[PDB]
Amino acid sequence: MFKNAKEFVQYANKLKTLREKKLNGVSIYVCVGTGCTAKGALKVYSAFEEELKKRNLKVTLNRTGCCGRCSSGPLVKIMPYRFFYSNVAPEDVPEIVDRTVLKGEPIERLFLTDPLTGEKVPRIEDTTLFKNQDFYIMEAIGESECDSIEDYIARSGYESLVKALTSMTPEEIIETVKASGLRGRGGGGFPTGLKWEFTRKAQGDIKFVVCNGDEGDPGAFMNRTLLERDPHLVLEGMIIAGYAVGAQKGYAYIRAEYPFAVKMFKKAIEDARKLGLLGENILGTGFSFDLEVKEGAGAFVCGEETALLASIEGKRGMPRPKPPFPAQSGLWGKPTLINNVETYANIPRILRDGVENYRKRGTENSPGTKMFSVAGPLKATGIIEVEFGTTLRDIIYNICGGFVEGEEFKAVQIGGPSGACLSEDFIDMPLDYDTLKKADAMVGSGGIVVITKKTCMVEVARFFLDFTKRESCGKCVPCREGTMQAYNILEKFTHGKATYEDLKTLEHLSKTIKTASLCGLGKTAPNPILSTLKLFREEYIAHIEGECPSGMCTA
Amino acid sequence: MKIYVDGREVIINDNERNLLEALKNVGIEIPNLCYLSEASIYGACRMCLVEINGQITTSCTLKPYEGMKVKTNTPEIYEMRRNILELILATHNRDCTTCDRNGSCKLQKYAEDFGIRKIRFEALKKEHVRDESAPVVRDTSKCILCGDCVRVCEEIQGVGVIEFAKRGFESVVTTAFDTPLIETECVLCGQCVAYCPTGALSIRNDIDKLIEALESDKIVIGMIAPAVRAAIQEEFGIDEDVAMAEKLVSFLKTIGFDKVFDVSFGADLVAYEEAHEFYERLKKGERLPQFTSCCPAWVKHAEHTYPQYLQNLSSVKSPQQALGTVIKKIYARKLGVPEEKIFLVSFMPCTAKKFEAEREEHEGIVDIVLTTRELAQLIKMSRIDINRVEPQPFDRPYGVSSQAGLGFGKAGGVFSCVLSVLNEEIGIEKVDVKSPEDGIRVAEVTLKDGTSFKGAVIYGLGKVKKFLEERKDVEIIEVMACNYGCVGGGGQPYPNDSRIREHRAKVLRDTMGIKSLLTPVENLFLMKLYEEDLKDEHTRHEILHTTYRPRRRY
Amino acid sequence: HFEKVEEILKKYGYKRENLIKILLEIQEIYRYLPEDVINYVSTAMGIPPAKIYGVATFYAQFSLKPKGKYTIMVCDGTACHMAGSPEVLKAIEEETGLTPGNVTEDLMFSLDQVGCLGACALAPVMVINGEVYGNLTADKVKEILRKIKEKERESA
Ligand SMILES: Cc1cc2nc3c(=O)[nH]c(=O)nc-3n(C[C@H](O)[C@H](O)[C@H](O)COP(=O)(O)O)c2cc1C
Ligand code: SF4
Ligand code: SF4
Ligand code: SF4
Ligand code: SF4
Ligand code: SF4
Ligand code: FES
Ligand code: FES
Ligand code: FES
Ligand SMILES: [Zn+2]
Repeated sequence: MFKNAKEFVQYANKLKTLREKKLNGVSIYVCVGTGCTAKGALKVYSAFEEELKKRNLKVTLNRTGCCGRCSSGPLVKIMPYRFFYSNVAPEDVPEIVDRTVLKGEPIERLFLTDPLTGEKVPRIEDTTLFKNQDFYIMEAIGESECDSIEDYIARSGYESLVKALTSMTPEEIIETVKASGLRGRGGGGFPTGLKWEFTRKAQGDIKFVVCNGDEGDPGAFMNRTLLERDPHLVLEGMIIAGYAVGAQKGYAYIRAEYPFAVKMFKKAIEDARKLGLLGENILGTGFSFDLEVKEGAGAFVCGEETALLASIEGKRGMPRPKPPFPAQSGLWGKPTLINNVETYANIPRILRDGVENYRKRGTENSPGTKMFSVAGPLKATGIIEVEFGTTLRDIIYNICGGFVEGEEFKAVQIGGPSGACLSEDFIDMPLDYDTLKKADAMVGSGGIVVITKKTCMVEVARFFLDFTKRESCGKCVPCREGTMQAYNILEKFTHGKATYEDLKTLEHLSKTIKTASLCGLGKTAPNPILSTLKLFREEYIAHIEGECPSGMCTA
Repeated sequence: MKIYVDGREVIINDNERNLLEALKNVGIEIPNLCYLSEASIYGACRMCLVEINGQITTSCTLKPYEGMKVKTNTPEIYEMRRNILELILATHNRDCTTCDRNGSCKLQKYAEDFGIRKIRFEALKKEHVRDESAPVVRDTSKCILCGDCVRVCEEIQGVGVIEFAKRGFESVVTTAFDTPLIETECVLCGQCVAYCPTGALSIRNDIDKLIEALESDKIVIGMIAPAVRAAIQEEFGIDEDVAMAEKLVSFLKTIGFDKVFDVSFGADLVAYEEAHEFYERLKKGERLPQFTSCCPAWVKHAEHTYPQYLQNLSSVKSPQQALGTVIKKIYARKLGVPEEKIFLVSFMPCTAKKFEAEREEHEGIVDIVLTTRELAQLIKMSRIDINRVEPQPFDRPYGVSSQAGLGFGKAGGVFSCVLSVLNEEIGIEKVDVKSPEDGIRVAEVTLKDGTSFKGAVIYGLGKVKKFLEERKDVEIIEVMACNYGCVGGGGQPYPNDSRIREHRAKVLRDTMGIKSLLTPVENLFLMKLYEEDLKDEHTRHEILHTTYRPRRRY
Repeated sequence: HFEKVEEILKKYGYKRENLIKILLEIQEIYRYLPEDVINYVSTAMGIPPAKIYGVATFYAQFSLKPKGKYTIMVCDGTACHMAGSPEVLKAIEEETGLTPGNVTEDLMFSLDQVGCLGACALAPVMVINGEVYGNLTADKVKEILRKIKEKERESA
């Protein structure tokens, strides 16, 4: 594990045997990802640990990542028999311990209800929600360990890195990624292999590898979920990339307002360094690679490539005209490779199998799966994962349980402010980088939000423009001034002081902002206006007349 | 190189950075608000839009290729340009009548040409910052956030006291915490003003004080700086003329100035005193290297940045303060009128001289400092045809100077004048001049009786930091804050760029060429002043010497 | 006169590309970025204060005013906003009397709206000194603030 792969395999097999014995023996797995700790999961962990200390009971109490049922309260899984309770409160630790840890009686009250069948399913694998999802990146749901490199190694971890370092060569890793058809999951969809090729052939002896930990959407939390769950999968993907493009240093840019993800990634970097998977030499192959965590002080624009690099260098996150691209001159002018955290997560999975197995999921042009975060009023919400051929109906109903009583589908947001608003018509079209791209929409970063009939679409566009005007870097006139002017017009709309000349001004200004803006933030700033006007123009007309079709606008 | 513009064959240069510049060099202009000064960069205005391959993009970031077909003017581009200009104007403080840039503003010209007659958008309120604490005046309500001033202050002046702050609609160029400029490390060089394309940065106007003084019964005395006369013809769009200063004398007497003196006489005085101070320092190897103290922007910069070199500064005051002290403490007595009766006006190319006149060590010597632009405003207000004014000389006894004193107006002048005085007293065998870089000149000087030394001329603050970090073999260093020296001062006519500054230097050189006095000691009036009123060391120290103190905030 | 600041700077070596991390640690220590501290950082690192001010005013984490004793953070992501976050903001405004980005003159409260906290299932959410909420309403938030104030009055 330190200086060669034979010792690595020995250590890995030892850890596998220990992990299997832990699977057999009694254990507690408390989900600690965001959303579970927002319903009191930390208190549940404290209660379980204190009770075990007081009762003198080799049970391996553990921390696990998000299990995809964030709406189901704090979640606890029992290892020998996957019982996977839900809504577990810190006032119920004695009963759960004394009825399940020792006696083994299933507690029907704390199990997971099924919104479609309305029954307390005992296991999650048997639940329809799990079955309809196509897990490829979320592995060991509820029976995983986030804060430990030993568990990740026991789960066949870093052996892809071993294979890359010792078996195959940079060029072949890149060619494999090219034939795998992995496209950037950060929203752009650019083929990852071509980007890696650009960075590789680019002139220079020093390169860098940057992971964009930003969600790209103020309402989405799936990249954060990935960072909190398996920081070592991201780490492995980045190290593989650094080897492939011949980079010696890499940066993980994570917002400082996500303290848990930053702590987990820092701990993972420390653990990988300790074992020698990072440092002056790895596996004795002469390839050195050190990785660092760059905390973000918070700016939506910093999700942009050039602004990201500017913020990494310690300056204002202000973008610049794209050419030269960062693949040729990025950090300090050295060639740089920037990918989303999801892309790096897909790298080790792809290298684990062949291109043939990886391509069996998705469509001919969109292989693999995608992680989404679902919010808004639904029976089930949270982080999901589906094949790249899934329609919005499939998610919204079979994978999220549908709407809560008294609510019906009106619209859906797919990329947040930069994404598109879709009406009922666009529900029967599979998610795909080509179907929606040419159909005036996109899959986006991963965040999904359902809009019910109780919401006014003018208000939605106003909210997104308010966000855009706050987040604009202020460098160029179209974005800086136009987003503010458009927000002003939208506010006049929501206050009953709007006329038709205002609507014409909004449309023309939207075209100008979309075309003339320097960077992607400004270019997609008017997307909500254009989409809502295409699909819900009658709502704007109604606001002009003097009455909100729904009832949330104050007048 | 063959390209098609609006369906027309155009030949451009084979190697060009972007389409916009190539078309400009071939005579085709694309409207834009990025190219505004020599410190400009492309990409912010977004008005340079062209259509190539049916897609619209900025021509400032488009590399031309053979056979490219570009439409520079389409209805879509028309609408986008008009929208962007309207966006700028909607939140612009539109008060051109009281704006310093009125008449020479690109934004005002575009508003005229684009037929903008109603603000379609809303003049949404911005938290504007107005600052009038310094001779450099800030008003962010006029700023178009071009960033030229930030680059000038950081990269050219090496101060960097102004920066982009906040973001989005509230983006603003400002000092740290919106501190008043007079309380910062700003050296008041006015270079940001020289480069600003709007009225956001301007020079404090003091014409009303001059009118008040001229209307009263006190004796108004004017003194004109060397570099004022080499640049003021630009305001009137007329060719240079070495007789400019004497036309100014005639004009000033016409509007009621009692006396007009030549500050270049003060330059002769300062060079004469500084040469002796430097020679004493060289003889006793004390307080070296010597820094010239004639540039007040450099002096303030040193007080902020090099408190260890404050003793190394020349103790002799600048020509303005030296001549002004002479006028107030010697000439007033020789005239039989109390010093309180004299109102002393200084006409300068420099905003830092306004600060210097108001310094505590100089309080009450120079009553007001007016820049070349303010003097041009006086002339234009009169409507007098300055080019037809009959010249008359400066008034005695401070109206004559050597060519060396007049040479102060451009970088290297004071060093040349010091060398001239040293040569006339202790001859100089040879001088070996070297140019390590663009604005640095290093000269080796060997006197007759040995004791050679090296002196450097540095123009443009910001070069100073690196030069002082790498050269310990120089004994005297001349520092001018503004590139090319005072011909490129902050108070000079706008536009104030490299080519114009070079032309001003040529004008000053031609003016120096017609002078018959070669060195300060050939100035009989200067010698008489020294012989009559500056005899003892105590009087000379009181009259021509000043002190410096460290500058820090807490 | 700033020991902890000197230690942070030495830890990062007064290096420019560590300015963001330095500022975050300073903010954690002082709860904001005071002008004196920014002046000290500018002097020690050889960076003019205007540049540091430009950085500090660009990113959402940094605050130029002291944080409140009870720092109120209300999510304004898509889910929370469609679920009534503006109502929570208005109720906080009408009870405590402060717009987002402000601190009460008595330094007891401070408001700031942040992005999705990763708890959309409880939309709208709101955090006071790290303790989260859910399914909030105007009456509920008024109740929370009233009871926090009442508790603050038993120790006077
Ligand atoms: C305002 C803005 C925010 C963005 N945020 C992200 C982000 O958080 N994560 C990401 O991967 N890409 C983001 N992008 C897209 C990046 O510019 C870039 O395409 C991406 O980081 C490349 O990674 P990929 O290979 O996963 O596509 C953002 C773009 C813009 C204009
Ligand atoms: S579009 Fe907006 S974010 Fe992008 S450079 Fe222009 S002002 Fe900045
Ligand atoms: S900068 Fe001055 S002259 Fe130009 S448009 Fe603005 S107010 Fe008018
Ligand atoms: S006067 Fe000189 S030092 Fe002061 S802000 Fe302008 S350019 Fe910078
Ligand atoms: S002050 Fe003048 S030069 Fe500086 S950014 Fe504003 S308009 Fe441009
Ligand atoms: S170089 Fe001349 S114009 Fe410029 S600040 Fe110095 S004295 Fe004034
Ligand atoms: S954080 Fe626990 S299931 Fe998502
Ligand atoms: S010239 Fe200003 S953006 Fe092109
Ligand atoms: S949108 Fe508020 S917690 Fe996600
Ligand atoms: Zn409405």
